[PDB]
Amino acid sequence: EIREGHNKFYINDQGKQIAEIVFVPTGENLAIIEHTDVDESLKGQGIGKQLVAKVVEKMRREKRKIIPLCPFAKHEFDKTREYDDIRSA
Ligand code: NI
Ligand code: NI
Ligand code: NI
Repeated sequence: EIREGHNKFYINDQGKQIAEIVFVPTGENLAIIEHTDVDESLKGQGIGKQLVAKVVEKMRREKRKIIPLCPFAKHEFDKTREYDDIRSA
């Protein structure tokens, strides 16, 4: 279901992309979440949260903290106490 590319996690339905999140390393220690979007047809299903979660597990492994620039990503960070020890500003 959730696939990985260079600076991205995405999901494809026939192979059409119905969700993505795009993140960018700066320095050796930071990453930015620039963009997350999910097709409007999936809107109920928590897919955005799940995509943010993947970027977080990845950045935890690679010892990078995350600046959640995308408003949606930023929203997730504000709710999730678990992401406090991985946030930077
Ligand atoms: Ni799935
Ligand atoms: Ni895109
Ligand atoms: Ni809400």
